[PDB]
Amino acid sequence: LSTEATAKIVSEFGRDANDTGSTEVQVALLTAQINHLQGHFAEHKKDHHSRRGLLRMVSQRRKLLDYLKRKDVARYTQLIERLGLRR
Amino acid sequence: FCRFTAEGVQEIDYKDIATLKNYITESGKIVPSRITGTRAKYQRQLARAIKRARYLSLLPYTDRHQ
Amino acid sequence: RKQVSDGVAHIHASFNNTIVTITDRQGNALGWATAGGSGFRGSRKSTPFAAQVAAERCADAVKEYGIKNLEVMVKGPGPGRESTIRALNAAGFRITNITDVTPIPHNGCRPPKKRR
Amino acid sequence: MRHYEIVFMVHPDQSEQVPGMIERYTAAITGAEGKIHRLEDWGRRQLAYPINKLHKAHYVLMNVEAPQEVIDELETTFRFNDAVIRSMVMRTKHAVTEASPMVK
Amino acid sequence: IKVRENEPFDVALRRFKRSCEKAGVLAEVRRREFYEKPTTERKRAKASAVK
RNA sequence: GUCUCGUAGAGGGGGGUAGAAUUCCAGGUGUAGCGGUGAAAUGCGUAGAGAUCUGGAGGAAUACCGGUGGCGAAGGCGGCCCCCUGGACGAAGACUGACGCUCAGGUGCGAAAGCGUGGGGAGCAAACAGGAUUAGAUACCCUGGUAGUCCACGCCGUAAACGAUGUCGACUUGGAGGUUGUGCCCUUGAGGCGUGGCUUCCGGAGCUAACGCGUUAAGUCGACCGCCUGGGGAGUACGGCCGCA
RNA sequence: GGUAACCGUAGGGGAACCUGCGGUUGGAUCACCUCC
Repeated sequence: LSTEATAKIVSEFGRDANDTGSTEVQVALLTAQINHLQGHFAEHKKDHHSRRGLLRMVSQRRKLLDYLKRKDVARYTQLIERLGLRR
Repeated sequence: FCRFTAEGVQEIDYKDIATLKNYITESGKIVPSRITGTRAKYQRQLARAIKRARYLSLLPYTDRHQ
Repeated sequence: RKQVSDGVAHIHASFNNTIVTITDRQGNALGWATAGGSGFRGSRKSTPFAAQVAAERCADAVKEYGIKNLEVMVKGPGPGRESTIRALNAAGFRITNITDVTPIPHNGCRPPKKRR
Repeated sequence: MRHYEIVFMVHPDQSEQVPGMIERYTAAITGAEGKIHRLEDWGRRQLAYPINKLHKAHYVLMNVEAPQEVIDELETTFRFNDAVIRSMVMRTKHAVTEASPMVK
Repeated sequence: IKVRENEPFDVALRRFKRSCEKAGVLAEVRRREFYEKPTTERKRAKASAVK
């Protein structure tokens, strides 16, 4: 995204501006990149090199969610419903 | 012998003519690196500048043109 | 007829033939000669002697216009064709500058292959 | 908003309103708060090789920090109007301002 | 190179294409093909370094 | 793994734009040949060619820089500029707290050639037509020239797709160079001490049948996956799946 | 600062193979007394 977008997004899910490393803020950042970038491939059919990065980010988000699933279901469910993630 | 590493320039410019005219042969071809001894990155930026100035018709393609 | 006195000339230097043309600066062709315009054929034409005799043969066509100074461009990679201009110099034409133009395509149309 | 470098080229007989071009273009850039760092007029100049059977034409340079929409509006204006023969647009890493060697 | 020189006539001066131009042009270009099998061509240029 | 600041780069798309050159068209000059081979011939030629000049239309790849340089998981990527965007590395500092490695099935990408529908067509060019020549042989050689090569939306999923070396870790003397970051010193102008990535070449211990590899292993170990069991028949027959073929 | 061969594929044809497009270096062959 951009520096101001990241600075405003870290506070909505993390801690006093110094954490920026928690699972919640991580998944927030990845999901922001995915939601922004989906409009790129809606027009650029032929690109296949950034698709690898897209799939890597999706896999990282999936891995983080599966870790949170075992870690604490309460924050897992809170995060998914407030972010709009199907599962 | 090199000039850019001696003078410590961070970014080499394309608008000025004096520096990059020295690094062209008489026929408009860019001089190879190993002839002049300039470092590789600065040679690359040189070539970038040659194309950039050559687009603006500040420096000729080759001496065939009148 | 019409006096030039500072004429220009073009020579073609292909592997197989040589063409010499004298120009009145602005494109205008007044006289020309070729290595094949004297019955030459085969290996007798490849050597630059054919080019030299063609060059001297152009003279009897050029001298009607009274040209003293001459300008020339050479085009073609043919072996031994650089000696042609010496013939025009010996013919009495005052050469002052010999330029060269070889058309180099900037890796454009693909070149065909010769015989194996 | 980011830095940009722009030059363009003007037909000789059409040089009489080049101040008009500078006025209109600068007004366009400042119309969206865009900031101009430098303007240079190099006057009539000879060309290395001819463009449109022309051996000379007029030169103008500027260095601005301005948003994308105004950069596109400029570039569309240059491509639409035939009074300019050539154009150039660049990005720069910082707001360079010191004296250009071209006039040194 | 525009060959304009002083008063002396026919001082040759055509010889110096060695430094200005790669001698292979118009033989590797505009006819036949080249640039294939490059590595063996480059390697021999330095394999002879010895002391 | 995440964040702050930066660096390099033919990483991938979309759109413009510039010069060089092969064609074709229009108009001047000018004459008898041009072209191609060892000769040649077919072929172009004066209701006006090539050669030269001016102008114009259209297509493809971007000379020079350009390198045993760079990027990418691989295939592969090279004029310049704008827009979108994937990945790598350096400096300190902070944060999450085992979130990891591999991967049967599965999904995606995958040079060129080849199909399906529609465009474009300069050059090149399988098949094919003509001439010629050796050698019973055509083929090689030379004129023309169709698919194709280019662009749109899909199939095909094959190569000596090779570094003939699967991915991920930790541990074991040296030497030379390249490319790209960065600390210490008054920098006593391009210079000195040190630390990181990625790369090319010698060579010790060790290993291998040998050639050789040798901190980027084919050395000493561990985790997982794929594959092999004499040569030909044969990556072939019959089936299943995939494919319009 | 000599030469080739093997791949993938498409068109043509048998002592035997050609070209069009892309790729790789694994760029070279032999070791035959009785007589034909």
